[PDB]
Amino acid sequence: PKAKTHSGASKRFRRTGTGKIVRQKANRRHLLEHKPTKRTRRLDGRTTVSAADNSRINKLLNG
Amino acid sequence: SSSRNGRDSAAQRLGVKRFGGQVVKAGEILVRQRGTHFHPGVNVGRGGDDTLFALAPGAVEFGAKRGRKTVNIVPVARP
Amino acid sequence: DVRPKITLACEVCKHRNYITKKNRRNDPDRLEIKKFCPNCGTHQPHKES
RNA sequence: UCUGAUCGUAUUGGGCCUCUAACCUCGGACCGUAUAUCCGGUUCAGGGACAGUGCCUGGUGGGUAGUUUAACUGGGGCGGUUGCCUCCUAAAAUGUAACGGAGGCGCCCAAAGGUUCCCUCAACCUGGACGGCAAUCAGGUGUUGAGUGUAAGUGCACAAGGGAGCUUGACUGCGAGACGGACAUGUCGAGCAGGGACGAAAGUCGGGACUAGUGAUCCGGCACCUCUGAGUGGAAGGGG
RNA sequence: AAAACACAGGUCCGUGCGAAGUCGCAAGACGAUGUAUACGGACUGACGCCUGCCCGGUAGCGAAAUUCCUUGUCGGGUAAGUUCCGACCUGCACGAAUGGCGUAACGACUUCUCAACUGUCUCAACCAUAGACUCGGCGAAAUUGCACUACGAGUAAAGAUGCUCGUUACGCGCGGCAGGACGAAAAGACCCCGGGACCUUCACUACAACUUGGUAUUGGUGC
RNA sequence: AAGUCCAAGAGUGCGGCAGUGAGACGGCGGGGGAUAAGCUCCGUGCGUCGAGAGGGAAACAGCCCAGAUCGCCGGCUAAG
RNA sequence: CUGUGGGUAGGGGUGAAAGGCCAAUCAAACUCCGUGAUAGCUGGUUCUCCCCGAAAUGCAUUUAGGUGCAGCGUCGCAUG
RNA sequence: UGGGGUGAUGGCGUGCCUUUUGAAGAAUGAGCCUGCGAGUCAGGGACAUGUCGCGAGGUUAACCCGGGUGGGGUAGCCGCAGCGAAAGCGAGUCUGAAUAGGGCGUAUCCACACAAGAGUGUGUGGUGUAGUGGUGUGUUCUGGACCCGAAGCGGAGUGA
RNA sequence: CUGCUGUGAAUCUGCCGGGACCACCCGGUAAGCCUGAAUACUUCCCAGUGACCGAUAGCGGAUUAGUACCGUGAGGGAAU
RNA sequence: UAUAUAGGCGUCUGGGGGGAACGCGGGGAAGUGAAACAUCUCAGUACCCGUAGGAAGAGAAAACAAAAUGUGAUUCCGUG
Repeated sequence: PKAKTHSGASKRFRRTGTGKIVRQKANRRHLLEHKPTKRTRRLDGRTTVSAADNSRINKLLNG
Repeated sequence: SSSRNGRDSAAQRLGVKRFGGQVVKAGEILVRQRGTHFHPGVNVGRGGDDTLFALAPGAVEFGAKRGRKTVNIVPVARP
Repeated sequence: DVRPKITLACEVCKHRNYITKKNRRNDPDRLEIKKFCPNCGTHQPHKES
């Protein structure tokens, strides 16, 4: 039985060239009128997964 | 028969973050505060929420001007 | 309501560039105000949609 | 082919009334059949283009079924609470619990945002018809009192408080550096475009005195895009 | 085992007949070889009573049998008397124009008072039998971490044979008692938490049980 | 600045493979309670027990002394 | 009241109705199978020694006796 | 120096397990003995730790042949690159109307220059980067998944 | 691609598919069609094999074994 | 009745049933997981029904592909 990858984790996380798992940031989907553009710029782009969550996110991506 | 209390906001973890003599980088937050308990001194800016941050690299110093406590950055001699 | 999330769109580029609150009671008419259209690359008049 | 009525041939989908031929009748007779309240067939009688059972479709539906019906909690229930902000508890860094002590919330402001400039009374007297605990007011000092979008720490006659102009820092769109706080949250230097003020004078000032005024993801919209386009000369069918 | 169910009587509703209603997907069946004086369902539960100016008006009656009655007051019943029985009681009341009151008979129904009777008791004594007990034969059981398993006052998971300090106690039985071994028994039924089940419903969502369109199905004319 | 000097079995980062997320009492600073509880809830580079034997507290997890590598017909002491 | 022979079968039967009875079992009988149901809950989990050695906290949680992450235990890096 | 028992008497001495803050506990389990009774196996599964082969390569799956464990089998897989949502280059790329300003990548480490003290960059040269297949053990994935235990749910039947 | 219900296409200038459509096109010729061998499994029989069990194991069954026994029955089901 | 049919009668050839697995067609759960639960999962599984054959349909492309000198009757295996 092949280890199935977690669909949600695969859709929410990516690995860079060096293997860094990257993710997008929450609170940037709607309710944006009250959010200053500095906040949305902070929430923009991709950030490396926190070391605490890295183990479980790797588990979900690999199997 | 119950209590009307029980609410409280999160502690905002205010206060001095870099004390006197600490070498800081430009843009480093020196004081998280409500209002100007400390005022921006030399090479120190004041944030929108009253956060005092270093404008230039150097060592944190606390001074007094016109009876108001201020946070200054003293430039550190290059080695 | 009361203070709807109005959308300020430019007059020239006609791009819905900004979203901001406005008290409909104090300012019932469409909020015409000078803002920056990135498509136009300059400040242009924006008005409420 | 319009400014373009007007009538006529077939078709046409409904409604009233109809007769029969579908269909129906546990109404009769006969027959298969010697046995037969079955069944089927024939015929008559009656429904008789009337009603019906499939497919589709609304509605009612504890009749039946699968389920849900939170937690905290000085047991549980009852009551109360649940998120965010402020204070005290909190033991002078930070943080710190209780169904501990108090409150706020979750909005509001296009002029209460930006900039530039300027200010100036908290209470006694003389008084100031009316107008004393108050007027429009005038002086003095009260020395920084006093009061001041909404509770603590701040801001003062170095004004974050009070007035005025601009015409829209209502400073927005691209934002190294640093940082403070697990995600989330929060701070700003600074560089560029475009502007706003102040201009002589400098070149200076990134929503609100600051912390609450909010809700992840999913899924869907709506505008724009130099993206995609399930063979494509190509488009329609997803993304940013 | 009852005050509950049923019951005979009553009322309401449904059903015009392969009725309704039920068992079935259907056919079919029961209903019923019955036909509104009959069947089914619902609810009451013999039998008797329960209308006041107009039942043209305020409008459901104001009497009575109506006992929550705590009604106290008083008595009857006991020396002290519960159940209960009476008058006085209780005010817009209060609960029944049909659901409340009566009701002979009946009752292993609930409660009480009598007469009689008695070992129920004052208050126990004695007799017999079956056990128990003794002997012979056969011969289990639950339980069991152990063991040459005391008491006191303490201490300890806060109630000690096992620990402390003392007190007592020669070893082993037999017949008895049942205070403890938080004795045995049943992984507490109570309470809480998690799950389940079944039940209810104006919780959610479904499904079984009926109407609309056109299929089956469709001809003209009087229209 | 040094000190800890055959390092603390130190701190940090990254991968270990975890369990733990019921704590208890005692001392100090407090909340609730009646400034009761062997109460309850916090703080304490505070301790101990948990997970800790040994000695003293008569017995007596949490107090006091003291952290058991093993033996010994040895010695000195801790609290008592 | 009874004998004999029959009929009604499980979300069903039967019930003068007690959730009563339906093979000593009934708020949904029993047998087999799905099946080794599932259980954040109890219980059990078996040889040794050497080194190290916790936690009972924070945040979140249909969460509070569960769990995720962090804190705290266990080899190689850098560090002296 | 020795070498086994039996234990008057004295000192000390509160079963084992589980579960707990804490049990000798009057909390759980065990009457006793013997035997049995619980982290196992599958898979090119996933993540981490010695060996073959490289030299950028490792490997084969099905399958074919072999009387075996051997020989073939390149399909594919993983390395070989990245940035982007994609179109685009290449150690570059994406965001960017703005040779304006940043993230992710160009193993790593040396030296020499130019910019820098906002703490380090930009070039230039030099070493040339190490993944992969078996089997190593520990975790983990899907399976009952360390073992035991419900009440109950469903299907098909058996019972008056 | 396909079930049911309704409505319903000509003859190659047709029709269908390429995950709409002019079509640049390509592929193929359904419904009237029908029809082949070459891969799974083992009740049974034969010959074998085992870093399988060895009488509480291994099949429930080395022995009366689906027997005794239990149950009305389905069914459960040994010991030796 | 119209017989020009259903039925009746003779004869002949076949079917009934069983079988462990495998096949095809059809009906089709719930334990369970989603840490609740209804979508979903469990799972087209268990079970059931009808039917074979030694094996079981299609089948000789209304096929795929993508501008390629493309593959070319059908099924199973490995990859993808």
